[PDB]
Amino acid sequence: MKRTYQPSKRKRKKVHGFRTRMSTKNGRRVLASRRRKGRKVLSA
Amino acid sequence: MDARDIIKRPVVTEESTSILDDKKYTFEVDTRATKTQVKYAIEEIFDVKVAKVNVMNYKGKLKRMGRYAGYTNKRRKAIVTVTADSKEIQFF
Amino acid sequence: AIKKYKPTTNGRRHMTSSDFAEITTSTPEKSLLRPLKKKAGRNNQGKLTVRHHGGGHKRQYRVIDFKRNKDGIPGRVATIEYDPNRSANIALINYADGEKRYIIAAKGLEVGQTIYSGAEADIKVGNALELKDIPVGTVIHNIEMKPGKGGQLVRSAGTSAQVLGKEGKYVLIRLNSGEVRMILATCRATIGQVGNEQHELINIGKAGRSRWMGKRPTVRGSVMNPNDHPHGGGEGKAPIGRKSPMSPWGKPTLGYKTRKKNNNSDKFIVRRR
RNA sequence: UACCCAUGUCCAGGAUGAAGGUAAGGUAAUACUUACUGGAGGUCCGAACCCACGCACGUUGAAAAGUGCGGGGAUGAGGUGU
RNA sequence: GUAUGAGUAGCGAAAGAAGGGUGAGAAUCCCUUCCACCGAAUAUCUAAGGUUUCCUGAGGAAGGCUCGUCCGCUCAGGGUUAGUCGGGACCUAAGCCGAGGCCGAUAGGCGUAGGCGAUGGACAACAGGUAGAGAUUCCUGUACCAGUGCUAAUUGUUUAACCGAUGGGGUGACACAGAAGGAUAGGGAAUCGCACGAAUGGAAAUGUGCGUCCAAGCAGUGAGUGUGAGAAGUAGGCAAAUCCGCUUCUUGCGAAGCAUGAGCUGUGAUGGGGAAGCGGAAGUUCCUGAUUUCACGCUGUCAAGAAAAGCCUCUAGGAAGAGUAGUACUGCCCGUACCGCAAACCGACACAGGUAGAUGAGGAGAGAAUCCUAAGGUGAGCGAGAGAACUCUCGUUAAGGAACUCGGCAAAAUGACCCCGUAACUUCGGGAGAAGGGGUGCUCUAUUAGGGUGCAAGCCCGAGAGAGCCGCAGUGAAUAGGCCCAGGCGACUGUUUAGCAAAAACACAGGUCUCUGCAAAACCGUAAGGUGACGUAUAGGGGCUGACGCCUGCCCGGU
Ligand SMILES: [Mg+2]
Ligand SMILES: [Mg+2]
Ligand SMILES: [Mg+2]
Ligand SMILES: [Mg+2]
Ligand SMILES: [Mg+2]
Ligand SMILES: [Mg+2]
Ligand SMILES: [Mg+2]
Ligand SMILES: [Mg+2]
Ligand SMILES: [Mg+2]
Ligand SMILES: [Mg+2]
Ligand SMILES: [Mg+2]
Ligand SMILES: [Mg+2]
Ligand SMILES: [Mg+2]
Ligand SMILES: [Mg+2]
Ligand SMILES: [Mg+2]
Ligand SMILES: [Mg+2]
Ligand SMILES: [Mg+2]
Ligand SMILES: [Mg+2]
Ligand SMILES: [Mg+2]
Ligand SMILES: [Mg+2]
Ligand SMILES: [Mg+2]
Ligand SMILES: [Mg+2]
Ligand SMILES: [Mg+2]
Ligand SMILES: [Mg+2]
Ligand SMILES: [Mg+2]
Ligand SMILES: [Mg+2]
Ligand SMILES: [Mg+2]
Ligand SMILES: [Mg+2]
Ligand SMILES: [Mg+2]
Ligand SMILES: [Mg+2]
Ligand SMILES: [Mg+2]
Ligand SMILES: [Mg+2]
Ligand SMILES: [Mg+2]
Ligand SMILES: [Mg+2]
Ligand SMILES: [Mg+2]
Ligand SMILES: [Mg+2]
Ligand SMILES: [Mg+2]
Ligand SMILES: [Mg+2]
Ligand SMILES: [Mg+2]
Ligand SMILES: [Mg+2]
Ligand SMILES: [Mg+2]
Ligand SMILES: [Mg+2]
Ligand SMILES: [Mg+2]
Ligand SMILES: [Mg+2]
Ligand SMILES: [Mg+2]
Ligand SMILES: [Mg+2]
Ligand SMILES: [Mg+2]
Ligand SMILES: [Mg+2]
Ligand SMILES: [Mg+2]
Ligand SMILES: [Mg+2]
Ligand SMILES: [Mg+2]
Ligand SMILES: [Mg+2]
Ligand SMILES: [Mg+2]
Ligand SMILES: [Mg+2]
Ligand SMILES: [Mg+2]
Ligand SMILES: [Mg+2]
Ligand SMILES: [Mg+2]
Ligand SMILES: [Mg+2]
Ligand SMILES: [Mg+2]
Ligand SMILES: [Mg+2]
Ligand SMILES: [Mg+2]
Ligand SMILES: [Mg+2]
Ligand SMILES: [Mg+2]
Ligand SMILES: [Mg+2]
Ligand SMILES: [Mg+2]
Repeated sequence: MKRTYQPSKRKRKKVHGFRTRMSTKNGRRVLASRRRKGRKVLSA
Repeated sequence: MDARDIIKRPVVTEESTSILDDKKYTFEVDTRATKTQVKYAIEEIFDVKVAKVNVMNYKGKLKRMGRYAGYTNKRRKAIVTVTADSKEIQFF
Repeated sequence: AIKKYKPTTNGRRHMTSSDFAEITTSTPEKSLLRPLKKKAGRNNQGKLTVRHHGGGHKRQYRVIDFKRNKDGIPGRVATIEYDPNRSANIALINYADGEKRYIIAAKGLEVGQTIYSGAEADIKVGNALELKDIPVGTVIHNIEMKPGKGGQLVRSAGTSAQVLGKEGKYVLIRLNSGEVRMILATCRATIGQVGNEQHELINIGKAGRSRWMGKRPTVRGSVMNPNDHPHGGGEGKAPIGRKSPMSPWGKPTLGYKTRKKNNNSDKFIVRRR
């Protein structure tokens, strides 16, 4: 039938975007730990 | 920017040169230049009278050269048409 | 009266409804309307705190005058019309100033009457006075508890109270539930009974007519699981295998009194219901 | 996916004929009877749409739940987009 | 890393054939003819999503379930043009953030002013052309919206032209169902124009084929739909108001006047498009007719059907400049390529699955059903040849007709329109399409009896009867209820274990018990803050029973 992933440009940025991570204390911890690994892309 | 900073270089192709006789000139402009700045930049450099400007944005093409993937520069292309009672620009 | 439907369909077999013979107009006053949005029993935090709510016809709020502060200015009953937000009907009043306000329609109120409020008002159905100057034995409604707040105690359709006596600073009132209560003598009240007394006799008749009013289905606790309700579990049908029937949160539900035992307002209640 | 909120949108055709109204009759006046009108309903038959009752086949599948022939609802406690 | 199974299973719904061409090499690439498939789609647009997959020139290592000279693959160059389209510089809903502020071991939670936020509101452009790739964007023609400067006249200067709110008021502004109309799109016949005029018995005309037009804007008109007029006075609209609201008098009515209003006519048109043989003739009359528009307009019902901006108006205020006409100039940012029921989106795949919306023709037909076709699009990325067992999907069967089997499971049978006729029981509505029967084709009466349309010409709709004619068979194909008797359960419509159980289970309208006097009880949270409820005992929460009919007995020692 229909599958679990239904793409949407707006829905992706509003949940996983950079400004969403920067608005919470625990979202800034995700960016801090992703910078520690030196990951190419932070957030979505 | 300056007049020489807004405008970078002309575009010389089959489509670009097929409209030179129509008094339409194709340029590559700065990515952050508005349609009005391009109008006054042309009149400062070539001293022609400008009638219209049409702009469009181009993305970068994904290119490969062996195990390496990247993109070319994104472009901003402007087409300038001049009034009939004005001089011409010699791409030559 | 009460309209009755022929048994044309199984869902129309037992329905009864009002005929709205007392409703004068079908358009509300545009300047006294406010939007309402359904909460569906959802909390400040988006949680479902009250069950069996949500999903009916959409409505709009009518600004209704409960304080009735406009003293000395006559007001004519212009229309009697329908309010979806309450059981009783409402009436539009054109005051002599040119300004319009909504009140609850009392029993025996019809278009063309004149309604007063204040100390000099007469004891007629629809007028509003302070309790200090209303004769003993009259039937009133829209009683308020704090002076200047607005009508609060008797407000449903067909309900009414009665004045029993005076105790100086206070006035005895027998509320609609049969409770005798002391009310401050400076508070206000409106004369008469609320006028839609046929509202009790409506037979809904359909499962889906309850859904138009915003009432989602209710599930008995005996057909749940042991982790859902104290009554859940058991092979086959099971009785209430406990000392007393209990609410979904513990706290026995049959006969158990839940009024606070050290409540301040307990000295103003002469006798309980 | 479950429930809810705000704002949009979809449901080919056909059938039946509730309340009410009008005319003739009928009465002291009403009940009531007959014709025409009217267009109600979690009404009926049935496509799109939603669903999943039977069987067969697939079962290192076309498919980590499907297809084929029949089947239920189809103006509502309806389906569906953002 | 490499074997065995093994050159074995598979190669993913479907109709292809031949003749030319290219090439080292052709079932598979290109062209031509014939044939076949879809056609309320397998056709045309357009959102989301994907990001160059679009075009041209080269290429055949790998990918393509075979082949390849080919490709959505590789390489190199190109391609997306907006004052008017969609979004921002305009507005707000749900929701989110939130100066001060209220709570809280920290972290933080909540929340006022204020602000973001479309899936909605407001808002000025149409018709053609474009042979590699863009078109309300480029070009041609004709427009509109806002603003600016300049020329010529007009007017006014503080008893003050004119402007006018970030404030008041009106509008914007709204549900569902039903019916009857006006118009138009679409469709169909004659007329007219052009071409042919014929292969095999016949036809030079009651012959055949194709076509039988056109915007926005501007001027006029217009089916209709709403439709009380004037005067006087102001306890109200945070101040004021000549505006709104309220009161009182004169005057009354399918008659006008005011708002809207689909459409029609002239101009736009000395323009554009147009079948044939590069130029281009003709464009009339009638019938039918919407699921589109007038228009939530009218009627009815109860479950009682967003906000703000915008527009108009009123003053508060600002005021020496202001309108008018003509001309010329000015108008920003983002998207625009291509696929888009699909080989380019979500499913690991070039995957028999899923994917919102607008249009969606003809014959027969009530119909978007069914069969065959139009415009348009396709022949499905392995083949040919033999016609064994066995498996799957179909078609017929002599005599019998459930004897099969756990069980008539599966299959077979009924099926459309018109007429006759129809039981027990009943909550009087039903049961009921009960059951059971009869008639359907073609020709002549006959451009019917009669209707719709029109001034007439004419054009559509078509029941009864008679006479006949032909088959085994006349809704001659596809599509279209099998029925009856009796009992258990559940009153009914509805819901349920995505992926083993659709039910006698849940729900339901109704009944009863019990709590709750409002800072209500109950519930979430440490609290603040909330739902309950912008409600008030005819209201709200909890337990049990489950339409309707007749009823619901005894025990208070134990808990
Ligand atoms: Mg979310
Ligand atoms: Mg990421
Ligand atoms: Mg652009
Ligand atoms: Mg409840
Ligand atoms: Mg229940
Ligand atoms: Mg259970
Ligand atoms: Mg327990
Ligand atoms: Mg138990
Ligand atoms: Mg048991
Ligand atoms: Mg409880
Ligand atoms: Mg209904
Ligand atoms: Mg139904
Ligand atoms: Mg769907
Ligand atoms: Mg289900
Ligand atoms: Mg079906
Ligand atoms: Mg099926
Ligand atoms: Mg059925
Ligand atoms: Mg073997
Ligand atoms: Mg073998
Ligand atoms: Mg294949
Ligand atoms: Mg996109
Ligand atoms: Mg290509
Ligand atoms: Mg290959
Ligand atoms: Mg070669
Ligand atoms: Mg090639
Ligand atoms: Mg390529
Ligand atoms: Mg233009
Ligand atoms: Mg816009
Ligand atoms: Mg703060
Ligand atoms: Mg907050
Ligand atoms: Mg706000
Ligand atoms: Mg915004
Ligand atoms: Mg929008
Ligand atoms: Mg516009
Ligand atoms: Mg194209
Ligand atoms: Mg409104
Ligand atoms: Mg026509
Ligand atoms: Mg005033
Ligand atoms: Mg015109
Ligand atoms: Mg209405
Ligand atoms: Mg395009
Ligand atoms: Mg393939
Ligand atoms: Mg596919
Ligand atoms: Mg449609
Ligand atoms: Mg058709
Ligand atoms: Mg037809
Ligand atoms: Mg149709
Ligand atoms: Mg066919
Ligand atoms: Mg046989
Ligand atoms: Mg036989
Ligand atoms: Mg038998
Ligand atoms: Mg046997
Ligand atoms: Mg047997
Ligand atoms: Mg069977
Ligand atoms: Mg029967
Ligand atoms: Mg015979
Ligand atoms: Mg049942
Ligand atoms: Mg299951
Ligand atoms: Mg099942
Ligand atoms: Mg509290
Ligand atoms: Mg509250
Ligand atoms: Mg039970
Ligand atoms: Mg008992
Ligand atoms: Mg005891
Ligand atoms: Mg005792």
